[PDB]
Amino acid sequence: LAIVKFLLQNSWQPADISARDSVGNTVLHALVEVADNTVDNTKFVTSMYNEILILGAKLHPTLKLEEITNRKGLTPLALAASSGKIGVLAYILQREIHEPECRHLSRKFTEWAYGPVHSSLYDLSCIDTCEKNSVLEVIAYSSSETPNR
Amino acid sequence: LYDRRSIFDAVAQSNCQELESLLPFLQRSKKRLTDSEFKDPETGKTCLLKAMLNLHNGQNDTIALLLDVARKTDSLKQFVNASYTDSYYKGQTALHIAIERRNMTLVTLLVENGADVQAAANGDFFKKTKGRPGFYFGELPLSLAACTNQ
Repeated sequence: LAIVKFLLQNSWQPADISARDSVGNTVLHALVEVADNTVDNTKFVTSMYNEILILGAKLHPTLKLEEITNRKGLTPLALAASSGKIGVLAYILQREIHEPECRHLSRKFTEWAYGPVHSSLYDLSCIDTCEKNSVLEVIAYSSSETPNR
Repeated sequence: LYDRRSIFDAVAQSNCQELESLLPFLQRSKKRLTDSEFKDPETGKTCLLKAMLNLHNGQNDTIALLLDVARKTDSLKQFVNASYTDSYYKGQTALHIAIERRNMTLVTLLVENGADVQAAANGDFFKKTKGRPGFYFGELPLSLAACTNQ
């Protein structure tokens, strides 16, 4: 983390937080690629992901990071789902962050609660992404020539 | 002068100053903090109730001032006991909210300025989920206070 910060925050050359590697992957794409579905793996990727977004929104608020497609046309989410990186998939869809500038970043919000009670709201990009893919649609097909999918 | 909007905004930010000139206003116009015009026409929410929703650290002294004003006109009892009228929160009083929020201090305060302890909060928000939901304890402050383990 500290070096992620120093890269993006330093006086000498701040890192371009949205750059793409040879495959089209950004840091969010690479993180999805580096997941291996173990509990401690999810945990570290999940919050480093979180961290990147918090830094994106702090430093460069205009940038819609999670919408950036890798060579194959995949958002980080859609990659996650194409490669059965489930814990992270669940993390990306689930997460809601409350902070100044928080709303643009957050996937979902809880509208109201009663002494008992709770409500959860979901965005939801996967359902509405007709044009290229729907989290469901990649999931939906689904050939599942793998147990994990 | 004060309209409904003016006070509700004051309450939202726990401002006890913009309500300096409050008491003397409805002394001139002899208006009551409980008038039709000082409630949301579809829910029946009052400033005290707005104050109950606009808590910061389980605190608001717009409440203490608001009550104080209601006794000086003795709107006092019906003020502290006004209830929601929309199908959702129907029959909810400020005392219900204080408990829902687990706030002894505000329970204490409301009971001392004469909150009706038998007031039944009976709207759909206080019965089993449509799902709406939710959530039922039924109705009466004691019942609430127990069902929420308090």
